[PDB]
Amino acid sequence: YQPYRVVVLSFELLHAPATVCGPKKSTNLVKNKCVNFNFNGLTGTGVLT
Amino acid sequence: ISNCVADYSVLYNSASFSTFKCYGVSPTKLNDLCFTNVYADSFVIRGDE
Amino acid sequence: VRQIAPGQTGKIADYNYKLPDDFTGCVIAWNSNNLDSKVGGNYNYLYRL
Amino acid sequence: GKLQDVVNQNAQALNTLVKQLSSNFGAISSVLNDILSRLDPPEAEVQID
Repeated sequence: YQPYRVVVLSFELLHAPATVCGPKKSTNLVKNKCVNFNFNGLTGTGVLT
Repeated sequence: ISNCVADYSVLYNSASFSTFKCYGVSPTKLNDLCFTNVYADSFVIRGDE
Repeated sequence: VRQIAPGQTGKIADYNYKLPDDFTGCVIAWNSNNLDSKVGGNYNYLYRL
Repeated sequence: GKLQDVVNQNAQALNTLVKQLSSNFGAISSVLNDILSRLDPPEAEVQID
């Protein structure tokens, strides 16, 4: 019966450009060589052209 | 909460929470995702609910 | 106590005691207030941040 | 028509195979890459299956 503080967070991950992000460890891009991607949470592998 | 950078790492160790259940997304990895929309609803209710 | 299980977060679950998700065993917890707590205060047991 | 329906059947059976990657099959996200980004291995393994 004690009162408890309750909070919820709705991380709406709809298909839209990023507006809120966490800590930034961003680097510069490289061309014509496969790398690991973390573009606003989009992970993958491929070359940049 | 939008158009700003959120550092969730400090919030995890800031204090202790009675019930911390994460649905859909793992908690430790929120630092490396970008959310297009984030809301928040905080209040106090009892414990048997 | 409730986060002494494989696949959770927190200082106890990540900074203090980590568990593998392939348990073949049990966790056994019991209450020892009358023994571990002395009248006045017990500070001999430590934890990290 | 005899030689073209063979080509159409092969193309139709190959096009439908590719479109199967855009279905969740009961998972949170159709694409497998983002699941590993925001889900712990104990829970991602349940939904990747």
